[PDB]
Amino acid sequence: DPNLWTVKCKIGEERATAISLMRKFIAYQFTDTPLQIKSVVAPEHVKGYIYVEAYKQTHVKQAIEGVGNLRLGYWNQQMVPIKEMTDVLKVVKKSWVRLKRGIYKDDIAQVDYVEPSQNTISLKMIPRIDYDRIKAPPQRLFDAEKIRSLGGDVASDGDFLIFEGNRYSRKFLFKSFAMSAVITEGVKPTLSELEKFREHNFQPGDNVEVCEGELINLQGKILSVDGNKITIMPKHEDLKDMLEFPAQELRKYFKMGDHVKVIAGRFEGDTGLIVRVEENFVILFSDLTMHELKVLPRDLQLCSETASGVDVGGQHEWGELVQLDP
Amino acid sequence: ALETVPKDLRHLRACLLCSLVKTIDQFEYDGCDNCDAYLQMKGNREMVYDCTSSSFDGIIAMMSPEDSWVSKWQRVSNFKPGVYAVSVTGRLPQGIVRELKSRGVAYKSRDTAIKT
Amino acid sequence: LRRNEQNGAAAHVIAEDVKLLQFHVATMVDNELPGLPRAMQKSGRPLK
DNA sequence: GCTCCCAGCTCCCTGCTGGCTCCGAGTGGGTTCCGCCGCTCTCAA
DNA sequence: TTGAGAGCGGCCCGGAGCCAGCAGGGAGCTGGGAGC
Repeated sequence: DPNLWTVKCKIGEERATAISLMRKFIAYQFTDTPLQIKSVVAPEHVKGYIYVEAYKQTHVKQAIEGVGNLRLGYWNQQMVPIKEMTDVLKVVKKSWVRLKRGIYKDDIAQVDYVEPSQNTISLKMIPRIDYDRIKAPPQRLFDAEKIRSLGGDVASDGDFLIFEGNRYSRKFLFKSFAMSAVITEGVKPTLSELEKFREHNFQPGDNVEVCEGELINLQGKILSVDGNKITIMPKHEDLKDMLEFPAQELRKYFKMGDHVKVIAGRFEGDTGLIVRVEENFVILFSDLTMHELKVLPRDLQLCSETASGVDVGGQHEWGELVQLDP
Repeated sequence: ALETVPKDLRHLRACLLCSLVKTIDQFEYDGCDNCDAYLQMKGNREMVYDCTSSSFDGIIAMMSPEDSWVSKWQRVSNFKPGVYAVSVTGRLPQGIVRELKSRGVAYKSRDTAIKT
Repeated sequence: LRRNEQNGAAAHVIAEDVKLLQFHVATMVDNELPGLPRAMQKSGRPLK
């Protein structure tokens, strides 16, 4: 069978090079210099080079001595491993969206209305504009009064407004965007985004209890962790055997009087000692701040390093002198 | 031949039986070139939409089915030279499948992709 | 590489880019290596 | 005619020659240099 | 409506170990035939 040779092509133009070379093969197959190669493979996820099915590097060279996209690989070619033919052809696989182009790139937008034409969809965005003040941009609420005062390209229709290149806003930019220019799958906006418009996290060394099954009321230390079904190896008390448990069956239960850390939330980054562990509510006194904090068992975590006492930004630490006003 | 060779990259969609990849223009002007006698691809559009799949992964510019281990794998060593899709996502209507079975042409799905 | 091994699993791009990563870490160790060309910045000064 | 000292063989192993890294004396002061290309939308004509 | 600009977004010998290639004894291995 013919062997595969890897030839480098311009990044992002492998499909165009393949189309051009097959067109040239069509044009020159009946001539005195036909292309002796058999086929060409341009995998969708492979960029930078393509594969040519030929018996000889001479045939590969005579085939690729066409468009200049393959000039860099024209000097030399590289065999594809014999076991690699099988891998060559393998292929592996009121909402919210995000724009692809423009200054609104990677920004959450709320799908307000969906046009049946399947051409554009109405989206609600937060304007990343300076209101024609600096240009002759962080997200901020639309200021119709501010843009009207600044003048320029602006049309006032009460709550509705058109400005700076047919950009429409109402009360919040309300503009139509292309179907292919946005991603409708895998956005998952956060609670802050919801306001503007499950998860399993187990780590080694933590103690989790079994809240169901014949192995209930058993607390084991976390040794391994998986995606959904952990099949954990718990170090249960008075049980040397390592059982198996999923993430759902286990709960982040902590013994009375131990240091705990807030993984996330308004209390994130804080440490303290629990006061009373209820069924869901765990009340703790933070160490550096003698503050009572109520958190879920999922939100707690154990570490040997206490709170630094510095702001997240590293500019001010706790118990410091600041300027409320001059 | 050039008739089977697509002319542009717009509106590409592959057939469900022979995985023939061609545009709506030549599907309208001629339909399929492999099982046109068995399918009556020519002269309509509603049934063409059902009998053709717009989602195909990978294509092969096969021209020599008799001596191609590609053609061996994808079971087109018996079809003509042309452009065929490695994977085709879709299925024929039960009525058309039954008609083909009665005529003696069992419908073999071309969806060779690994679904998870 | 992490993304490619997670999903693509090309095993050819994977190997090539692994070799490039090894080259980059070797460059971090020493820019000077007899067996391979030296790294450089847009200003053209060989890295330190 | 089969061991056995011997001969030949046959690996066997210690004993000779070539490409190769890597260094290379003590302070002022001056001049130069730090992307480039692609790319998509705003305003002007 | 289209063309370009402005700004975002992405890409000259030293020495000396040192390996590797080759070359010559050298005892094991088994024939060889000398001896009984």
